[PDB]
Amino acid sequence: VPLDGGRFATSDLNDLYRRVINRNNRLKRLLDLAAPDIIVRNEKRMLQEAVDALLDNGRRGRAITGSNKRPLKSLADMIKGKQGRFRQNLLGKRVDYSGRSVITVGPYLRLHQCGLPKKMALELFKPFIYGKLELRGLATTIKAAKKMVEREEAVVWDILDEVIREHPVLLNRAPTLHRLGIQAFEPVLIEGKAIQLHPLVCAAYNADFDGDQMAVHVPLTLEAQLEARALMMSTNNILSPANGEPIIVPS
Amino acid sequence: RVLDATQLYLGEIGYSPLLTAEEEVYFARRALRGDVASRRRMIESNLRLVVKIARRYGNRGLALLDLIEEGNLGLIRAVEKFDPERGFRFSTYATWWIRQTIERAIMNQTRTIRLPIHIVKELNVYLRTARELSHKLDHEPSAEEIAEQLDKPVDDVSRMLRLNERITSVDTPLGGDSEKALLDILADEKENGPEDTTQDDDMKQSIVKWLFELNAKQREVLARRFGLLGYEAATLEDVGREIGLTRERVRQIQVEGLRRLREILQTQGLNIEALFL
Amino acid sequence: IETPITANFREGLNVLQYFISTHGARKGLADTALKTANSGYLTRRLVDVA
Amino acid sequence: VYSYTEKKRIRKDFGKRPQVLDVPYLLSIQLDSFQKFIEQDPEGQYGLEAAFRSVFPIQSYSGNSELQYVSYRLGEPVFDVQECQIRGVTYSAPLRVKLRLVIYEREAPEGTVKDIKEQEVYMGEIPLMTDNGTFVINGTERVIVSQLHRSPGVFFDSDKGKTHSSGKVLYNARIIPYRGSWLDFEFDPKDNLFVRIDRRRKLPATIILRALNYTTEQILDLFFEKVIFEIRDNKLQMELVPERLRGETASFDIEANGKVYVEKGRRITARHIRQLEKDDVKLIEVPVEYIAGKVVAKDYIDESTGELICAANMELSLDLLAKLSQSGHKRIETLFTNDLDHGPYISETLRVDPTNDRLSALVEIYRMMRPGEPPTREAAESLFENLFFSEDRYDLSAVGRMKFNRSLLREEIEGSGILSKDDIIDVMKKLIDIRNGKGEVDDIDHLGNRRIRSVGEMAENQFRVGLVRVERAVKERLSLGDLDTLMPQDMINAKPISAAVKEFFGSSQLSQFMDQNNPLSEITHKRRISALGPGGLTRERAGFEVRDVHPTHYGRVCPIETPEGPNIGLINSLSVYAQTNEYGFLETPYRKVTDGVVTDEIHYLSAIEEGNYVIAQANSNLDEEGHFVEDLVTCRSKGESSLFSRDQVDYMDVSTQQVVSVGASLIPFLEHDDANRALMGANMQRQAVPTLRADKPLVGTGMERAVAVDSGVTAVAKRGGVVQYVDASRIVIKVNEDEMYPGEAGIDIYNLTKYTRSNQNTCINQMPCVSLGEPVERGDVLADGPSTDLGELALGQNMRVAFMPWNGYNFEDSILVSERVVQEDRFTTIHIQELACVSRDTKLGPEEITADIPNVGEAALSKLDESGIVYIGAEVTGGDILVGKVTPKGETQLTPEEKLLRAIFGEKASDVKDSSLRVPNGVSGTVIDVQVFTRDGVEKDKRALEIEEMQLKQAKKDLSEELQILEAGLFSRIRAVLVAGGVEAEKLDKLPRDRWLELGLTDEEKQNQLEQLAEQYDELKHEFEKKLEAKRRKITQGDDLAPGVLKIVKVYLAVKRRIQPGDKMAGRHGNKGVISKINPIEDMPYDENGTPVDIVLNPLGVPSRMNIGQILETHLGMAAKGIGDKINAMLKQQQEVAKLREFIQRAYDLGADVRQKVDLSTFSDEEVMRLAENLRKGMPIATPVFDGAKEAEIKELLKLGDLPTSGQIRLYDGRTGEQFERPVTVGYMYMLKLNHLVDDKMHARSTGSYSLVTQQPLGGKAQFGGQRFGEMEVWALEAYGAAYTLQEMLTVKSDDVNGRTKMYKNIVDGNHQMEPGMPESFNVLLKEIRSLGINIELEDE
DNA sequence: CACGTATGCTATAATGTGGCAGTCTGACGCGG
DNA sequence: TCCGCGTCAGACTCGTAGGATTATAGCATACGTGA
Ligand SMILES: Nc1nc2c(ncn2[C@@H]2O[C@H](COP(=O)(O)OP(=O)(O)OP(=O)(O)O)[C@@H](O)[C@H]2O)c(=O)[nH]1
Ligand SMILES: [Mg+2]
Repeated sequence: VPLDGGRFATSDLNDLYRRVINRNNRLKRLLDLAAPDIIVRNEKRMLQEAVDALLDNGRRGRAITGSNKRPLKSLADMIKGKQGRFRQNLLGKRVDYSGRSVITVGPYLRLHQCGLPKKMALELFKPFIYGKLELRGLATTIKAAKKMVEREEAVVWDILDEVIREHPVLLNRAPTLHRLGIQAFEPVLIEGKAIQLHPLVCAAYNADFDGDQMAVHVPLTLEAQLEARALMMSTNNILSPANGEPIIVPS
Repeated sequence: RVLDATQLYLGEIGYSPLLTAEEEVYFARRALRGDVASRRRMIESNLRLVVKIARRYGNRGLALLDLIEEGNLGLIRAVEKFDPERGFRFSTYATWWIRQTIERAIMNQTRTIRLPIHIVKELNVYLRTARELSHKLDHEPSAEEIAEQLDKPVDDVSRMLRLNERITSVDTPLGGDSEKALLDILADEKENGPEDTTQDDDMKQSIVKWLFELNAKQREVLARRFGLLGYEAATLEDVGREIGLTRERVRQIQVEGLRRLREILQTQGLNIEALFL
Repeated sequence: IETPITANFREGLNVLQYFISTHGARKGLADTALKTANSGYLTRRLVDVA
Repeated sequence: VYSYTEKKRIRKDFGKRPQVLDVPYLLSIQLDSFQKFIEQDPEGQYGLEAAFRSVFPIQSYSGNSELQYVSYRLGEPVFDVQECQIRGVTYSAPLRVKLRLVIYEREAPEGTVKDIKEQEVYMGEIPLMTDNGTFVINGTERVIVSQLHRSPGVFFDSDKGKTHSSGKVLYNARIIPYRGSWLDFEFDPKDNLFVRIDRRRKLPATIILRALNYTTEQILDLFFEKVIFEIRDNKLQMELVPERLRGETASFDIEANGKVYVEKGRRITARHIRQLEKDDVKLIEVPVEYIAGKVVAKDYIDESTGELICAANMELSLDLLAKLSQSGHKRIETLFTNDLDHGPYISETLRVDPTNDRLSALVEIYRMMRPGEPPTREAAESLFENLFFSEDRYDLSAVGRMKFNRSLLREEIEGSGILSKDDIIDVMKKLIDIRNGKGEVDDIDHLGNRRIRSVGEMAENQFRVGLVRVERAVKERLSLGDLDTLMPQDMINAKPISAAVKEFFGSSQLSQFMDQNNPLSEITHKRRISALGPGGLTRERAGFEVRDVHPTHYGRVCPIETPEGPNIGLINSLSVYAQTNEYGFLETPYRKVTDGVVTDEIHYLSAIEEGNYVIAQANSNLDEEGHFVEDLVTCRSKGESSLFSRDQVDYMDVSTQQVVSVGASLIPFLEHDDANRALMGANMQRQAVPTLRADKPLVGTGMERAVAVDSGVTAVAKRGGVVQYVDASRIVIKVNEDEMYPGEAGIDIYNLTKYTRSNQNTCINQMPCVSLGEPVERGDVLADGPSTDLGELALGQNMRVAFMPWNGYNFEDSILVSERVVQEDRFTTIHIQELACVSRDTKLGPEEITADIPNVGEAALSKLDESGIVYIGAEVTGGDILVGKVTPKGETQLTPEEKLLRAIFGEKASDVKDSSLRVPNGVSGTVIDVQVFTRDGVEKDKRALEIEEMQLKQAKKDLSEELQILEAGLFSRIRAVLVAGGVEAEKLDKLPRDRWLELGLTDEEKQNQLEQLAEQYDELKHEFEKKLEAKRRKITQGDDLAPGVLKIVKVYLAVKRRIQPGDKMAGRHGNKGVISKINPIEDMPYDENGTPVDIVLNPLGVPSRMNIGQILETHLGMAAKGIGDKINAMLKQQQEVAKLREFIQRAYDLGADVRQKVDLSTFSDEEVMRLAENLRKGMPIATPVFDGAKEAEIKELLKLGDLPTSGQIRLYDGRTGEQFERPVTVGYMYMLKLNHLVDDKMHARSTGSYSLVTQQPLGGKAQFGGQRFGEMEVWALEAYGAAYTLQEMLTVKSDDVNGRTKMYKNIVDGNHQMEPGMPESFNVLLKEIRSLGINIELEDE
């Protein structure tokens, strides 16, 4: 692909495939030319070296260094490592309708609630706004609804308030050691950029407000909303899964 | 424990015969007439020559072995077009061929994108000029400074230095250690975001509803022209192929369809709202 | 260490008491950075098995 | 005796220990080191001189041609730091080197009388270090961090068990050169000595001695002692050495003369030994059976046959003894090997050694490094000599040879860089001594073995690499070419050297963006030591032992300043007084104690020197101008601490502060803080963003002023004198005649840097400290930098703080702040962002920067001017266009919708796109500045041209004012010289100054002075002309940009950020917090006096944290402000200068045993009221580190303020008006707003762009990224029920392409149904496994 | 034909290669 | 069976910043597709 700078950027698999093709075609040539066998042998060694580098570089001894000096990333390297494709792109992923910010106390909150910044929530529930806007006939179409949100018009806040009502949001803190590292809350729209967390659940998250941050995630489907409200809600996860002793307790 | 492809091959080469002058002449006459053994022996005996130039041709593009193999291709052509009738020695003639084939391979296989030797040769002169300029101008060559020295076009010099830019690895990370790779920063552009794709689904859907809102003869020549409903995007004069068969009446009716549709966008709440877009 | 720190934080530790404290402190902090990963590797082996 | 800037505001000192040595320049390391690299020394191989003489002269392979080095020179820098920073170029000097191509005849033997060609060739630009200690690389200020590595020399180490559950301690020697292969010796469980060359495969240690040409008998004569056996008549005899037996058990009855000394089977004690020695025992009769096992030393052969009866190093028997006797040998040299002390190690190693002679040994060594390749004798000799005995490939360095020689107990320090045969044997000897039990193992963590490489050494090494790459090219071209046409510059290439150095100063790990949040951040960054990067440890490699603070770190490295992270213990801040010895070891100052009396004689001791002496502690009480008060002084030696008598004491700690680094020295009551919290405190001070009003710290230490001055961010007066002209831009000082040189005009101009961008986008602003017409001395602060008060370092703002709960608004470290803080714009912070717009040339054609942009509102284009550039001063918000840019589009094919749409508005707008630079979404600011970089050939923008008009006229004005103020200042001197011996006061002023070339006086010294001033005037006249032509050329000059790029427009935005909930604040005792709420003034707890508290911090975040420093700071802070409130009250009521003087003298001279005396009196009345006006906003106090203020001193100070001794007050709740039920601690804590603003961290995403291969959303807020849903987070949903939430997160939220769009459409349609698919990551996985040649199919239902 | 891209040919003799890895570490197998 | 190189492992999100280098001769004859 072309970078903006006019330059190109490519996978190392291209360099490994080009190795293999050059040496393979040179082998075809030296066979057509009836070359003496010492030279044929050298080319057959080099061909096996190139294929073995292409499949799994570094297993067959010294890995082929590209441009920096770093060994070229081969096929097997894209599957194998923790960074491969299993651990990185398949047993966990980056996710839509996800946000984060610094957390801060919400002592006024009830146990099942959390302060969610206005501008953050505006963005996370964009399709839900578009949808209600068109059912009220306030927006003629989607692009007009988008421009009404961009302008952040006063009527849009009232609609956003209506969507967030009774809609649970997942809060997550790293590290997620046990299941209570994710909990669902009913959000409360707040002016300001910080997430407000209920004190009593700070124990489960191991949350202390000296700058910790949290991930927000929006359960989209009716099923996901119900699983959040019934199974993952703060109120419903009072006792720990490990011992019977509860974790929800003020200090 | 000799496992290395290189040390094995260099062991095999050392294990050859070294040729003399009269021996080169005897073998060369037999070789050009078409001897099997003469060709093999001349090649195998002169492999050492390939290596000595191949060793002084590394760290540029390919590896030592890669250069050694392409250099060997030069040796073969050298044995084929060697003239034993000329009193002058083989080693001198072969050196040309080995250097030629190595250089040519280094100009092709190295550059990821196949580049022509014509542009490469021009580039060489631009770079050599830059070297001489750098020694006298303590700074480095400008494109314009180089262009003035060769009496050539600034544009042509810039085009050339634009093909010199090396390609960067996407698999290689940037964030200090291994935090993120260039792949994960760089998004798929030809692919639209779901917000953009959904916006087009709404326009296309609106058009179907907009087609059943105007006149039956006003959306039969407005859409069959743009290729909205039709199969082919026709022009004012080409709408005559269907049933319209007019030039004046088609142009009046196209714009009549658009004027009534402009009022449909002013009333729904777009017009100047959707003008910025 | 054979000589204990008789002085406390209220009274103020001497240059030597503070320097001696450092060892334990930093080993604690390095422990949190480095040892967290064997604990976590055990979580992950357990999870995969069950 | 106080300086002018101290007369304005004096800090009260609670220190009691008189400082014999002042804090040195804190940025000494960076400057000294790099200065050595560029420094031209004829002899002293340092940096470049060394580099050239090392490589050069390079002679050709043929030997006819050679290139030799003469000398080098740095051209002056093409661009100043200023122009480099703006343009984005490296600040460097061109390196021009004189080189002589000399050629020899092949026909004559070594006739040098053929061709000598000498010329000055360019080899790269070298980046230059700034006066501050930084490099500007591609327009960015960077610091190269000093490195900490294993010193070359020898090290004797030992696996303490590890290998072999046998649990055997295997001793090893490692010889580490500065350059070359490593030489290892090691023991095996079976006590066989082995050599690893370059840590390759194992070889028997004796093999290396055979390679050095040692016969078997010579080897044994080296390691083993000889014992002589005489065979007399029939009985066996042996020559006894009285001691040898010693602690052995007697195996035979030992009879001497005729009389029995030992009983057989009893242990020989000291009495037997002295009896035998005094009797002079030399022969003892022994049984023949005792020799079975003894090792013969030499080869013994039959003189009759001439054949070998027994070879050297062979185990003797009864029959070999018999054969030896009858051959005619009645003397047998045998080895001494008695287990325990004298082990037979080398004896057993020779039996393991398969090699025989020298050649066989050299072959085996050759076969190890190059296995397979056949030996030749020439090849094996060459390889072995080129390993450790070649001057070019092996170099211990001065430090290596020195540490090597001291480790082997030599007398001579200096010597050869190459290993001698003697060296290797001595090392083996010491190894074996250590195995025996006499001699000890060296420490790797010991600072005596860890050496510091600052910049100059590292720049030197990269420069040598460049030269080595060049040497191959050069030698290659010298041999091939004809010698006579060919000059030296056609052979040299500059690009290799330039590339080596460029890669160091730009790509290197140790070269990193200067941490410029604040002065302390900068100063501490430049004095960093890293064990990481090239030639060092890695995070993988780094254990637990290296990371921990050793006892040698005392006075050299800070024990309490290290990143809390993966880098914990590898990165270290330098101590205060610490410095590098000549060889690069760290050293610390100590006061010599002579005959018990403690002199002011000060000695810097290295890590190794320190171990040897007993050093008293700094807190040790000295008696009034002589010896120690106390009999048993508390000291430290041999790395451990206890009581000593006075006569034993050798030395003493110079300051109480020398243990600590700079950052930690700024923490007041460090003594009362846990070391962990203190670490994070020193770490967060570096994160402190300077506020709009730089407020001094009320509770300081005294390092405040040192740091502010040495950081360089303050303008300091070199010359002093009286200030001629102040301005919010410049300070001109007229110098005093005593420092003012009579050559040039004596007027100093300091130009101040106004509101400029930092690397962290903070604001750098210099304001003038002094007023118009103020007298100043050398080293007075003339202008304050960003986070500095009158000369002192001011990282944040002190505040009235009360420790008490609020309604959970301070739950877990959460902070409750008064609205008054926001109103007073305290912790309001200034941020300057740099945005660039690049006009490139594409295959379709050049991009245009016109205001003429397709599909754009008049609202947007209003703010752009003719060229398409936003106006200076214009406020902008996300989506507003800053620089309009359009890109040529090739294919114009449209979807039918777009054909219709473009037909409706008729806004065809040709075929141009919109790629305009617009304000990033949610950032909003004012445009402060615009810069345009254009190429040479292309027609300039209208806006670019008006910018050049401004720069030209402004340049003209700048230079004109230079020549004007310089001419006025110069004639003002001529006027004074002419009066000297020629009274013409009023008569000289009336005729024009321009017609003063005629004016002279009689030929004396004064006429020569007039000539100096006249030649300078005209020199300045032409100088002004050539300066102006240079400026004009640079302004017209079209800058050479990246290929493809026609022009670049840089916009600078300014932003005022207010303090707000989510923002991170901390103190200096590692006490952090996030602001939870801003309380109305009415609501905040208030005093009996009615004054509301600024910040309400939670009491529960103190006793657990064990940082009690913050509480002492608060009590003293209130006492400081108590006295400020008294002075404020006396200044409001005018009152008497006498009365103010009384109160203030009693105040400064309070402390029980205050070191600092302040005999107020000498202060003039005007000095006193300027001083009181500064002391009014709270008397600033200094608590040194470990010599701080005592509780009793703080309570005494509180009584002087009429504040309570408890420092707790009655508080009233702002809401209810009722009193709080118990007293609350209130006072002033100096607080810091860290760089972590909520403004920068909040991020949210519904849908966005998606990754190239994996199709998952991108990461990071800059890429508008989705949060990563990790394995850990997935497992949580697995533990719950939540299967749909999980599938969502896997599929329509990430890869599933069809699914995500379909579900988006459903959510706008309000269906809230998933319709899942197949994740694209999995499709890729399949393709990647099939690319391996494994068939992986989906099997259908 | 022509521009871009490629293959071609040259003659003093010359004829066996060579830049790093810095020893992480406990763990668990697979040849001699 | 045992000493030993070999091979496989080493918490979770956030950030920052962009990125490099070298040189391959002069010339003519040649093969390939669009006008
Ligand atoms: N997950 C994670 N947590 C960290 C890391 N570094 C520090 N922490 C957490 O930061 C917190 C800092 O101290 P606190 O949580 O306030 O400690 P505490 O258990 O409340 O005890 P006190 O300080 O006495 O109140 C701890 O919970 C740590 O677990 C890290 O690298 N990863
Ligand atoms: Mg806590």
